[PDB]
This record gives sequence, C-alpha cells and structure tokens, in this order.
Amino acid sequence: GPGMLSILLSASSSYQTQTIGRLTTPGTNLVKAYKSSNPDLARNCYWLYFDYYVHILGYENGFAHVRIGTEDCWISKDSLEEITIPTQSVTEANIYSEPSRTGTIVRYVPANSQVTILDFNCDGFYRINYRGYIGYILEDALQYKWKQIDGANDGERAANLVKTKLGCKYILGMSGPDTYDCSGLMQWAYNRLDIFMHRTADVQDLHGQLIEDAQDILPGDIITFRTDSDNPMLVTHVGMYVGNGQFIHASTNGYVVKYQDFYKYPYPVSTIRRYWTK
Repeated sequence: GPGMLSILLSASSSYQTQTIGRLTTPGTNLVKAYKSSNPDLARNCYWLYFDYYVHILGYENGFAHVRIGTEDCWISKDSLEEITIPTQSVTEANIYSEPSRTGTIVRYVPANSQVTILDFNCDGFYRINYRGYIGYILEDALQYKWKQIDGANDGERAANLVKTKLGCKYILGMSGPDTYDCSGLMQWAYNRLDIFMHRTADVQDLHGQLIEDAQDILPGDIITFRTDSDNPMLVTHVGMYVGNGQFIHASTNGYVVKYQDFYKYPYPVSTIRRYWTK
C-alpha cells in the first residue's frame, strides 16, 4: 500500500519476459507444433488450435516459442498474433522489475490509472505498460481478470468453462470456439486456465493426478472411457465431472455438448485425472 508484499511470494524469480499470443492458424484451424526451432518437420509433437491462448517466450528461425502452463513448444510465427489488453488499476501499486517480493520499483502507479497488460499469470502479477514504464504489478491491483475469481479452485473454474459450451455442435477434430469433439472440449477448457493437457482422450488418460476412487472426484476432473467394443482396451472418449453426479461431454449421441449422468453412462471408466492443482 503500495509497499506491502506478502511473504507467500518468493523473494526470487526466474520468470522470463513474455507476451500474449492468440492462435489464428490462417486458412485453417490447426498448426503443427515442435520441440525445437529447427525440428525434424516430419515429427511434430502435436498441434495447437485456433483461438487458443499462449504466452510467447520469443521467436527464432521462423517459429514462435509458446507456452501453456508447464508446456512449451514451437509453432510457425504466422500461426498466431500478439495480444495486448487495456485495463485500469483499482488500487495504488508499484510496477516491480520482476514478479517477486524483492523487485526494484520501476514506477508507482496511482489508483484508476489506464495501463496495458502485456503478460498474465506471472506468479501473482501481470506484466504491464503504464506511460512507457514496463514491469510487474500485483494481479489484484487491476480490474481485468484473466480467469474467473469465483470458485474454490481451478477445477470449479474448468467446470464453469465447459458449461459455457453447452449446446455447441459436435464436430470431429475441433476445439472451439463453436464446435468441439470430446477431447477438444477438455483441452480448450484448460487452455483458458493456462493449463496444458494433450489433445486426444487416449493421451489425456496418461497424465494429470490420478484419482483412484470415484468417491474422491471433484468438479473439473476428467473421466476417460473405453467406448469402442471393436477395440475394447483403447481409450476413446472423455468428459469433465461437474458435480452432482454429472459430467459434461461432446458426444455424437445428440451431436452436442451436453450433460450426462455419470453412474448411468454405460461404458467403462479408464481413469479419473485431475489437471488442476489450486
């Protein structure tokens, strides 16, 4: 106020200067992703998709180095655009040199100042430009919120996000904004929380915290299923638990994103996976 800093913040930061990207995938909906800026172009690690949000770590050799949560990869620089976000501060604060409790002061920012967000989710800070001064401001000092404040945890936030897509049409291979398949809905929802999961159900099945007893399931957990009786050991479907014994999924039954009663769903569960941590 403006000098108070919480002991819950680290006194050190390794957070590198980043910007915000939004995937535009010109002429299509996807872009190949790689694990280097000089890849074996035949061996892309996966793809990223139209209207996903990323952090941009830099550019090299025609690629953008992008990050979603703990995951980083390289995509063609023409597949995304840089984004800056105007907002205003609501309380006086300092812009600091880094997102820690020991940064130097770049500039004092009075309450009600117009600022521009350059990066988000920076360990409790945004990176901003105020009047040409650049650095990190505590995230609650700004009006703009990159994710819901409501909810006890990011699992509840993920459950809200899939609810916002109820009624969207099922289309194989899609991940929004208007159409989805089952696993694309999951990856999209977590993209909006800056958390990476892989794109297909059979890989989503292999990561996240394993919730071994269904009694322990919570909103935002994903449930994978084996639904193909000609390949009965393969994971082929996924949905997101949203509480009250229901999950939401994109289903070919109805060709729509809809609720489903978990206990009555007539296909075996493979795993329950928790990709949220706070």
